[PDB]
Amino acid sequence: AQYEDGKQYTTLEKPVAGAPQVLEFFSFFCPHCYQFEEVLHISDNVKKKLPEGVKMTKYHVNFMGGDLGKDLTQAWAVAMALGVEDKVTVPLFEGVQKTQTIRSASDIRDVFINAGIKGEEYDAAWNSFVVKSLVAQQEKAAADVQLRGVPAMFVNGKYQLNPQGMDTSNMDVFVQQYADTVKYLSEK
Ligand SMILES: Cc1cc(Oc2ccc(CC(=O)O)cc2)ccc1C#N
Repeated sequence: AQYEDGKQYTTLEKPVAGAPQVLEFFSFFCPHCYQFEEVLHISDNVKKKLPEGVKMTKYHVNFMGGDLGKDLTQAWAVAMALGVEDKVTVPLFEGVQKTQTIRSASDIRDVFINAGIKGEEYDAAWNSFVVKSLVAQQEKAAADVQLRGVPAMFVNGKYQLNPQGMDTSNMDVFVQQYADTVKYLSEK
């Protein structure tokens, strides 16, 4: 068949009931995730191919970057709570992996200030239990599929994208094969 288990995707042996339809996991410390966001715009291109009524969820992980990696999961919870993912994703990637200007939780906070989130508003969110709950949701979802690597993407808690079974001689063709696979899986 054109799409085959083990080629463009793998099937979870333990399916996760009631999981988000399209669930992406990343880390601001992960070099491939930097490419997935800034060079390939994977999330945007998947979203532009997805059927109607299919929601996309994207979560940060703790297992890279020790203390700061856990700060970044909480900061991503702040980004989701305030709805400013599109404003902070690039400066967070570049601050961690390009310019090496993110070394502390305060440096993370500076990205949000510079992106226009008020200081009192960032701090209220950071300390809020709504943000604690969002952190817990990110952890639970990763635990549900015993996640040990990023980037990763899961469709209906059943299928996991397999990018290494795709051709990368052309970056645009790769992106569209990846997105078409997500669409194919969402339609299973
Ligand atoms: C075109 C392209 C394709 C890639 O394919 C992969 C390979 C492995 C993983 C998971 C992991 O091992 O971290 C994720 C995507 C990666 C980077 C770029 C760029 N520019």
